[PDB]
Amino acid sequence: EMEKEFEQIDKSGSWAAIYQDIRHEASDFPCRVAKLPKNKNRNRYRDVSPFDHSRIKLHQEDNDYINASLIKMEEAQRSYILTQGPLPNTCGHFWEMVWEQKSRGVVMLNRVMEKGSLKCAQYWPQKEEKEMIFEDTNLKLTLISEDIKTYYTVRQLELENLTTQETREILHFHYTTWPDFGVPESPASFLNFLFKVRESGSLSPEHGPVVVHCSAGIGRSGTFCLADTCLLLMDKRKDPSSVDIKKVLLDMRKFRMGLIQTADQLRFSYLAVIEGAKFIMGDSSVQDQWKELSHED
Ligand SMILES: O=C(O)C(=O)Nc1ccccc1C(=O)O
Repeated sequence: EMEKEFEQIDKSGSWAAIYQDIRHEASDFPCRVAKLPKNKNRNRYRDVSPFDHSRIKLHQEDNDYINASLIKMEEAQRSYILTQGPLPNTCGHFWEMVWEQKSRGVVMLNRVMEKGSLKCAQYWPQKEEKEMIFEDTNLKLTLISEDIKTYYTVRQLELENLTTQETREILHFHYTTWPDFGVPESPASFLNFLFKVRESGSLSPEHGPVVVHCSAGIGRSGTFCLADTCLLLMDKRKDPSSVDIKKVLLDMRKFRMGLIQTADQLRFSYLAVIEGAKFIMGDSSVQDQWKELSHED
């Protein structure tokens, strides 16, 4: 059991070592394209790249490079797209990706300013009356509404492919209290956001992969995807002890680098998945307990 391992790691304070183990076992595959000189201004960190195998390719002819990776979880039957926070030059690539990959939702786990620095472009409209149009990829984008909570906001956006005048709705889920290189205020808070997401149809298979990003597309996003996939795995079986989290993390590792930046993030992931297991194991009343605790309003 994870509860047992948790309490054993925790007892001898070995989270750091465990985490180090992970970093050390993880897959290293090439990122040749990402390191092409024409893509310098496309990546936001020297050090966080999409592996070639798993990268998402734009359907442009010019340059198909986006810093984004499909994480495709086979056994859990759930894909996501992890990306960095769009640069001012790639905001139009980001929405082309969402257009082409056919995504329903975008989860933003970061604030555009964090820790004094601009972590991410303002890539969606913050108001009504003033849409965006990305000339380079021929897409228009409009705020339709938003539902501001204490720690997160759900936006409904309209995306049109101005070449065909096809339109689609995108749910944006913005977690605004997950500190960069940190963990959320509590498991109840995280699991309450996670389930807003789920409820909404975004992570469902009639749709393309949910786009998940923070600033880099690795710490925060890996942290999210990890809990989700672990809950989904236990869900099919109703068998928690078939879930190995560190092994799950290593399957994601194969598809994007750096998924989960710290050992407290790892630790938080066990907390999240052990708590949510309540709900997967038929106590559906915990889901509103999460909402109380959460102070969503
Ligand atoms: O945005 C995150 O959550 C994350 O993974 N961040 C980062 C990861 C790698 C390098 C830099 C950052 C950063 O934001 O400075």
